[PDB]
Amino acid sequence: KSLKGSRTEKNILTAFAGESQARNRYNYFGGQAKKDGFVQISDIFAETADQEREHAKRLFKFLEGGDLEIVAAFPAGIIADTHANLIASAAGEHHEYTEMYPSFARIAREEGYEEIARVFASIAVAEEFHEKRFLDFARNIKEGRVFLREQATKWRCRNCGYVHEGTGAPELCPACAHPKAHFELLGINW
Amino acid sequence: KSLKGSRTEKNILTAFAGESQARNRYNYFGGQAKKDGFVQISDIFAETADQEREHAKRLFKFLEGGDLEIVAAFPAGIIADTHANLIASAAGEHHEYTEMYPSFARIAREEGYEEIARVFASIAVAEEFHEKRFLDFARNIKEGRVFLREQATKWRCRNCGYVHEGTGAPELCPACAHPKAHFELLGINW
Ligand SMILES: [Fe+2]
Ligand SMILES: [Fe+2]
Ligand SMILES: [Fe+2]
Ligand SMILES: [Fe+2]
Ligand SMILES: [Fe+2]
Ligand SMILES: [Fe+2]
Repeated sequence: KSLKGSRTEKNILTAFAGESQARNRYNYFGGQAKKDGFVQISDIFAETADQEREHAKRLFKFLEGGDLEIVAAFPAGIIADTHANLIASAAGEHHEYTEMYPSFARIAREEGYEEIARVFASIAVAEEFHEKRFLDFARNIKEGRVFLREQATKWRCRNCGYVHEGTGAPELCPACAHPKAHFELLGINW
Repeated sequence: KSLKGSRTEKNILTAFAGESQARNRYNYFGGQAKKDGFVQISDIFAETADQEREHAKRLFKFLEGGDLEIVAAFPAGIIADTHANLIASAAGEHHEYTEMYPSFARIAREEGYEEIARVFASIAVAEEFHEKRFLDFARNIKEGRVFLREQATKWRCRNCGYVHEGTGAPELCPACAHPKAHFELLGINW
């Protein structure tokens, strides 16, 4: 049925507004992460921003047109160091998957919008993993484990693919000469 | 010392030529992988192409100028199905890390170009992992394990970040509605 006049219609636009701002914030944090010498984290922020773009698109497509007024609170700033940005981002993700989306989903189910409710619940799953990544990286930074680990392991240069074996990433990639900032733990998800 | 007239100078340009063609081939294969419904593989081809761009840049920067003639054989085509493209790509990587770069490195050391020799040896390491990825993905396709596994595991939608738990990726992402093609095994390399 139509969304016109329902609380769900307002909630969808509210979610769209938040998703849109998150995309921008994450891209800015990605830029800051690059400046702070954290390439993997920078690319993660960029990827997360792209995924928020997709959450927003799905939501946007449910709308039926017209200008709708919404009342909502958003983070007024700010861009800080990468650790701080990761913490702030995780906090935003947390509110989304623990409070906002579950609430929007429940209201959607109550008003009879089952498909939309399932979408809100599904997006919440994505946001929870987004938070996990942000918290994990913040922890790595705080503990000084981004480029150094207890036992020897494999590190991959994101710039050229060079693989280094050791307790920590090298100061300079021996293949492409790019700085340590480009290294990440070698991952194999296949 | 100067590279002018050395065999290493020729080898560097030869490597640059091959690296350059590999970049194009991989980008084309990436496009084909997208058409075949393999998003993770498509992005891997694109990333690999970007890394070949960097191998080429490091090599290019060693050169001292002028037009140099080279004699070398290259793959004349072709673009086929993704499995075939992965196999062909792996074969190219194999020649590079088992024959070409080790030979270029040895000649470089013999002519007194230690830094360049180390770069050739280092690039070879990158190419070996490139091959591993290509062979692994080709095997997944051949065995029908790209989107389905024996035991239940976690699958991530590359488009929106949704996480699905089960033996296989869903036909449609419940969050962004994109097809199964966008799913990959959830990876955590940090
Ligand atoms: Fe989102
Ligand atoms: Fe998110
Ligand atoms: Fe590198
Ligand atoms: Fe290469
Ligand atoms: Fe390669
Ligand atoms: Fe999705």
